[PDB]
Amino acid sequence: LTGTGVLTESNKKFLPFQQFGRDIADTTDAVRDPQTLEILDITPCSFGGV
Amino acid sequence: YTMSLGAENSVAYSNNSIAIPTNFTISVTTEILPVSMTKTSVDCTMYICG
Ligand SMILES: *[C@@H]1O[C@H](CO)[C@@H](O[C@@H]2O[C@H](CO)[C@@H](O)[C@H](O)[C@H]2NC(C)=O)[C@H](O)[C@H]1NC(C)=O
Ligand SMILES: *[C@@H]1O[C@H](CO)[C@@H](O[C@@H]2O[C@H](CO)[C@@H](O)[C@H](O)[C@H]2NC(C)=O)[C@H](O)[C@H]1NC(C)=O
Ligand SMILES: *[C@@H]1O[C@H](CO)[C@@H](O)[C@H](O)[C@H]1NC(C)=O
Repeated sequence: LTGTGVLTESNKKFLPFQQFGRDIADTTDAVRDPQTLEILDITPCSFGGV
Repeated sequence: YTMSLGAENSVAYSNNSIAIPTNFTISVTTEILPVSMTKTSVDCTMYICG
């Protein structure tokens, strides 16, 4: 699962079988690191209109 | 069921009778009107291609 984002610590407690996380709009906003079983929030990079 | 438009009200019409109000009700009613929407902007290049 690839993408671009800011990976921060997450307070979402995944169940042990779950790996990725999606919001209402089916975009990956939470993920589990495969090396160390920790949950990371994926905040989209700060795009903006100039 | 077949719907009913309203209760029947046969007005007591005659050529020399009038109905005059002897009292009044100060009635306040609500009218809700939408004015604006959410202002949305889409980066077309990022939406199509990232
Ligand atoms: C004015 O008079 C008419 C008749 O004299 C009244 O009309 C009647 O009202 C009753 C009440 O519902 C009905 O049962 C009758 O069928 C009506 N008759 C007719 C010919 O319409 C009327 O109500 C009176 N108006 C007021 C404000 O008292
Ligand atoms: C006109 O209507 C108003 C109410 O719609 C009447 O005021 C009421 O009068 C009775 C007895 O006089 C009181 O018990 C109520 O408390 C009053 N209501 C309010 C809201 O003040 C008034 O009397 C009527 N006038 C006529 C000439 O019929
Ligand atoms: C995988 O390697 C990491 C590296 O230290 C280790 O902490 C972890 O226990 C290993 N096993 C699993 C199942 O993640």
